[PDB]
Amino acid sequence: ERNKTQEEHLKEIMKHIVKIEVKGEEAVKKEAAEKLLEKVPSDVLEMYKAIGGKIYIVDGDITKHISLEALSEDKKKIKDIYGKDALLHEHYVYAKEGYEPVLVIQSSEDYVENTEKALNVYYEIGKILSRDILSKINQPYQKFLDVLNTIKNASDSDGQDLLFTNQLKEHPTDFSVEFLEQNSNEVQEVFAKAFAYYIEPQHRDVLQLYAPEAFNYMDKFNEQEINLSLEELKDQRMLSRYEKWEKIKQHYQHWSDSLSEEGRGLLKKLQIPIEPKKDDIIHSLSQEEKELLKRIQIDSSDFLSTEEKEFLKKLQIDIRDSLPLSEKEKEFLKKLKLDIQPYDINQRLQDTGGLIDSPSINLDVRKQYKRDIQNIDALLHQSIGSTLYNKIYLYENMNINNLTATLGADLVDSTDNTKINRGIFNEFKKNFKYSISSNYMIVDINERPALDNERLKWRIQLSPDTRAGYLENGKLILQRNIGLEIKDVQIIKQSEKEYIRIDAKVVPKSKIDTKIQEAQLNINQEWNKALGLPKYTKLITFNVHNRYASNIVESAYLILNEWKNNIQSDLIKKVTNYLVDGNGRFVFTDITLPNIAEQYTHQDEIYEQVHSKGLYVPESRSILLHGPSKGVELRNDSEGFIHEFGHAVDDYAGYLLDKNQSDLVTNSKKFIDIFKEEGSNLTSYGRTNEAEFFAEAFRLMHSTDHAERLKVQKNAPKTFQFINDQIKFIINS
Amino acid sequence: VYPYPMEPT
Repeated sequence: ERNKTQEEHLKEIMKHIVKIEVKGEEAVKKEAAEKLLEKVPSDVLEMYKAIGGKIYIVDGDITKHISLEALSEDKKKIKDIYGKDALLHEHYVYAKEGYEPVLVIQSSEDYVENTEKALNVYYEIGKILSRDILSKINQPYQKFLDVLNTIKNASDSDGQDLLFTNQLKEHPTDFSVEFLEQNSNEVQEVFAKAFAYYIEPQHRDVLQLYAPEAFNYMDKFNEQEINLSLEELKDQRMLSRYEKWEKIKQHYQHWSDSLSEEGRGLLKKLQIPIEPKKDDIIHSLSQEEKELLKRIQIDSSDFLSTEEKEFLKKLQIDIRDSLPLSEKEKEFLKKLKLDIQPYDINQRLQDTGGLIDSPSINLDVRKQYKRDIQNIDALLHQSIGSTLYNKIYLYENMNINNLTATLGADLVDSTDNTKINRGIFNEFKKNFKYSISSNYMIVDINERPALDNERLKWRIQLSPDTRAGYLENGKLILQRNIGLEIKDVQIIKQSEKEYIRIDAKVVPKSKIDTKIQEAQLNINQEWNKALGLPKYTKLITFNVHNRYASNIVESAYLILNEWKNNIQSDLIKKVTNYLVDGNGRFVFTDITLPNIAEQYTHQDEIYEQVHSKGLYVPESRSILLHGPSKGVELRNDSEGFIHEFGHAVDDYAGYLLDKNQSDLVTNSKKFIDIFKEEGSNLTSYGRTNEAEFFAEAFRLMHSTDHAERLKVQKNAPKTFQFINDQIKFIINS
Repeated sequence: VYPYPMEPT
């Protein structure tokens, strides 16, 4: 009842591109042409249509046709699917290239009994697919280069002995995107050829026999992926782009016409954050605060990013129209930091992962943000589902840093900033299975060019249920708390520049949350048994809310295996138990640290919050690890985590000392001296203070890279010996 | 609270 729509869809498109012009009562020859083109993936025909192509089923010497009247002696001599040279006016198929593509097929009685012709026809169709269609959306590409390479560098040469020419066979190294750059026709042939073998039922088995990797590709591509190709092709068409924009503009017409003034004011301040105003900041500053603002070398501290540094710095300039540093001021600045933040709603949601009630900001602003959010939530009430259309893809241009600053640091090739580093790419695609949107996604109806720092191009498949708001500029504002499943990640070329296309499908946030919850439950069964804790204890927690969601979860495991394989099993158990006894937690999250209870719950003042890659909270006996960022030159998260476990070791040892109080062993005079001496030998960060030095040192000593283990030994021996004492002390005592 | 700060975005 739904397959028939497909046959229905066929006849439709046929009506156009398929034009018969024969002698032998067309009713038959035509019937044959339908049975032949019926084997070809429906969407390839609509794509051919989209680019103005046409299929002509004529009689006799094919070159004896209007469309082929102009063919140049060179393009009059072809080569069949097998490489055998032929003469056009003697063959039965030909696909004319150009800004007015032509497919001419010689009307023959049988194409069934003749598995050879059919193969060739499909080969010229495949040639159309790769050369005339895919080429308009920059493909085949890297994904295909992969199938090609797998074929050659595979021990079984029979793969090559079927799809590659000798030109490809000889080529030494793998085929790089560069190769393809100046060999498009080469790849297109192979593509076309494999498409051919696949399409023609008889030669399909052969493909799957000697070139499985190829079969697979062409299989997946024709059974699904292709439809996305058609989608991208359409996105290139001006009229298609606008026909789409209109239907949607229409589906939300009432919603818009009825939208109030305030309504628009909200949608507006949600797209462009309000920066803090001097006349207010200055005005707010208490008498002493305002005064104290003059003895400050703002550039002194660190918790103030350059933007903030400069901003603050210009506050003096207005006050001057008149007549390191202490911690009382350090306090003053930790206070102003909060006040000089832009009022950025979506930002607020991302940072809190949706917990808009977090006491990580001053009550009044917390409230101001809640009011507006509860409102936008009310405004974005009408769902996208409509009778004006079915599947609807929306696009979003994203910055890799938003998901993982660490990989984002080496995403673009440093020699050619137009290419994407296959290395970081692979690592980035690795465990990216699901994503979550805690703030309002602002997507485009039709895909648009990106910004420089944006090398991520999302193609999202909305659910009819998904609510959204329409913007005049052709952008939709989706409702918060969306669930997204990653369906495909690949490298693509667009505008002589490489991008990572992410193909995602919207699903119920709960479905994703359940996965997170099931995982957190699983990870404890495992590490409770390893560490030997009570079967049902809650040690590790996944506080995952943002877009690189699944990853946070999959890296927690790996982080721990590292933690394990580098530190003494008995040190792990002794300290870990200490933590559990105090309800401690290993928190892996993607929301900024000042929004994790484990830290804010035990805060004195709010301005005393810390956001970083890692953090240890004695009061909660928990270790927090923020995944989306990049630790100050930490190779990876494993290290940062261990560094924190150092602060934990410091916290237990000190306790074992004088059990009557929670003091750090890193505070003992004996250590305050080792630090005063060797405390400048290891990482600069270690130079901060004893606790950080102890941890920095503790970390290097347990690095997966011994080169680093040696550094401590021959640079901070007095320390390397200290830490090792503390290790035995804890292990035994 | 003993951290290990990230790198300014």
